[PDB]
Amino acid sequence: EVKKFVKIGRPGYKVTKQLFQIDYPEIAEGIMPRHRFMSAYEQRIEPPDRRWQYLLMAAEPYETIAFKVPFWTHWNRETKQFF
Amino acid sequence: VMTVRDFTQVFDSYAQFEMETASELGREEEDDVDLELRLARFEQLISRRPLLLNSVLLRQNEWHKRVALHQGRPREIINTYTEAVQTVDPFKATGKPHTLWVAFAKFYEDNGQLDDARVILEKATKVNFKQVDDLASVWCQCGELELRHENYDEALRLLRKATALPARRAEYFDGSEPVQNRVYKSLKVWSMLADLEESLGTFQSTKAVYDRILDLRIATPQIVINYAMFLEEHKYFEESFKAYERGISLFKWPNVSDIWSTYLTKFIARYGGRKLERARDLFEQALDGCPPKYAKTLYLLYAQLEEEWGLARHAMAVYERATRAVEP
Amino acid sequence: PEVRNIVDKTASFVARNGPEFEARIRQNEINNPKFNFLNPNDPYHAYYRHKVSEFKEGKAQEPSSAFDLDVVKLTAQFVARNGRQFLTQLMQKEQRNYQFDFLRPQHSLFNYFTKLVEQYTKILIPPKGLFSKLKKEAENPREVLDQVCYRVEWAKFQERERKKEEEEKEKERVAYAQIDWHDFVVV
Repeated sequence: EVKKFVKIGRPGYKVTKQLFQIDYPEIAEGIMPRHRFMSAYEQRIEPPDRRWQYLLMAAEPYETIAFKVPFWTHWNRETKQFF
Repeated sequence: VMTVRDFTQVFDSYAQFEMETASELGREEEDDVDLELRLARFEQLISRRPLLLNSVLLRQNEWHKRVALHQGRPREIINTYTEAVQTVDPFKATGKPHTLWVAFAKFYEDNGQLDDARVILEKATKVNFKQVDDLASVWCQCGELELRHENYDEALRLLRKATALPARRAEYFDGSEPVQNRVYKSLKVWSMLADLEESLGTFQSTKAVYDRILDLRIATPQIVINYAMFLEEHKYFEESFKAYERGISLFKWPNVSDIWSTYLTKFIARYGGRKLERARDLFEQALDGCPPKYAKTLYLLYAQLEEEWGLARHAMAVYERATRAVEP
Repeated sequence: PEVRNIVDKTASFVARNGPEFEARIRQNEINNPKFNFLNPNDPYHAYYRHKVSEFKEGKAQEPSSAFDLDVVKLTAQFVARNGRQFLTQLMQKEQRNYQFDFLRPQHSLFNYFTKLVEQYTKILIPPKGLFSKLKKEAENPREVLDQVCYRVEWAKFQERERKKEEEEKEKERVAYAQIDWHDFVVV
């Protein structure tokens, strides 16, 4: 059900790396963002040169902050800012 | 140059030693970026005359055409009027390009009264399907210029020709406006053609039918003008019925049908015979529905007319019949 | 900007009171096109009904061992009498020609030294055995029942805390295990 009710709204990831920070809207839920860095081998295309990996911190109400990758964090909820 | 105040450096050098890029920066970023910085640099090189800072800096942050043309108005940039009559920014506009052809026709008036006046008129007239009143209003502005030039005969030539030529296409082709919106437009077009009734004469007896087929859908605003023209060119029963049904059959909530009842009764008297059966009968048939439009305006015709009929008996029958319908 | 101000005005009135007042005002002024922007009749239909949403939601703007234990006991005796953060009876013992092996904080025995210091403090609080001694403990089984119930209430709140923390962590772990695994992309 976590994916069967998974509304893909398509909001963005508005973050700066350089220590990764994002701004995001308030979903009004007790879920905090979950992050992970993995290999770039899963996709509906898989173009060659797949040794670069996806470090993504995803959540409910925002398009997740993902990127190449070539607790130790938190999300301030009353201020709506992820660090 | 890649930074700002390099403009002012070049200005100081040229000044002590006395550039469309400054204009490209006069039409710079949209919302309150400078709107004045390159303006001040070009306008204080030392100082000679901006003569274009006004136009470009007012087109940076419609009426930007005027924002341009008022800079060097009568004849100071008299040759730069070529650029100053332009508002293109190629996009969809409504009233703006018709107003622009009108403005270039006024520039032609100031330039020689014919040098591109009808040129711009015909240019805007060779536009897409009418379907909208901007084109009809530009062509009728050109017709107003025709009637303005005081040439009565050739002004009627232009009026007839290119105001009954829209009668082939006045409106109703395409758009997100679903109402045809040809009625009032082509009513004013017929007004400019003939039967203006306040300036020009020489309208025939068929001018009433001209106004009818000049609405061609309805004349709710111009039931008054149609009534006046019909009782002028005809002054008869057709005119009376025309005014009556003009107020009655066009629009409800009788902002038209009250004056329609008045037209029916007063005309059926002063054209069609006084105190007759026709006056009071048409009066009943017109003000049958006749809600309390203002306060109660359906008895003030028939009761008084049945009293003017001369007979106490019919006046009393109608008096009971109307007082049983006085104030509902 | 007349049509702009009209769309923004109807936008503020519909951000406050809504399309119900739209139907009302349109039935009240649908004779004239001053409400044609709140009706199907003007070009400000779309811009208007959207600007109402904007100024309502917050997008638009207003229109304008005994030995080691004894050594730890002596460490507690010195930490009970150390009266300044930089002056005490153990600053001398550290570099004063003897061994000082409980003086480390990176030693794990530092934690037992901190516990022994907490015990010396529990003896050094005036209510802990300096010059006042309360007998609600020496002859108090009723205050003892109160204290038993207080420990039990803390325990109940703590069991609730542990259950809620376990549930929250499990839900968050399931959410990471169902997080976006296909549309990996950077901005």
